[PDB]
Amino acid sequence: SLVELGKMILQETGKNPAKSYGAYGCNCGVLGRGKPKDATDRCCYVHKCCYKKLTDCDPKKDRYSYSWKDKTIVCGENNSCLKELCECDKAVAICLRENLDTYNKKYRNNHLKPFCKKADPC
Amino acid sequence: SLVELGKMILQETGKNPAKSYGAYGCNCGVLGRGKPKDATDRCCYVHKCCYKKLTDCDPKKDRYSYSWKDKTIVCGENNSCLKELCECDKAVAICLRENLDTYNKKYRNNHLKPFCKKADPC
Repeated sequence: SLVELGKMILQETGKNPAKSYGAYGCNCGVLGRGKPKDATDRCCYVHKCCYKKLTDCDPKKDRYSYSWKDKTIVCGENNSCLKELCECDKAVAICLRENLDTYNKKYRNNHLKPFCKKADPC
Repeated sequence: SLVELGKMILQETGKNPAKSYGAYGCNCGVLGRGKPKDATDRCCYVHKCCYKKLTDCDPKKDRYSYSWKDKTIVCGENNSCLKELCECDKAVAICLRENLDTYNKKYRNNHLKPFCKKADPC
């Protein structure tokens, strides 16, 4: 669940998950999928693609366990679907940190419905 | 200051610096150096010598600035003293993480303190 999502993102990026990626671009906090606007927006994209393929456990709500060992997110050994869920969450936090270079507050908007195009399909 | 130290330990280790090392063994979270009981103990022993050599800086109280960058603690410039102070803390946050395999709550002085022998000359 997002409670674990937030813990991941703060641990990887150092940034506050809600404050930073709350409403960023066309993926990023928000609900649904669009043509990315930058690479951080692109991370969040892959993540929803990732969530989609999971169709057994409620990715957006159901919980799991990970460990912060030796500065790393190692997924616990949950069930087939919960493990990929953990995995998807790890990827995005990893992905987001790697892209802090290009992060730009710009893509939050002022904070109003942006111009989002239909996403490329997963 | 203890504010920054606390933050580093948490960041590297993932534990409350007060719960976990608040009073641990001969040298963690307590006063003076003693002959260390375990590897976690020897972290804080080494850490206190790092402080011994710090004249010109109130290790216990001297605010400095560092950053979390690509999952690493990068110390802000500041003066040599403060630089050194920041180093000591990093190295202790790190040494601590490294030696979680043998953290022994047996030595959690707070449950029955520990008889401590005399320390070596730093």
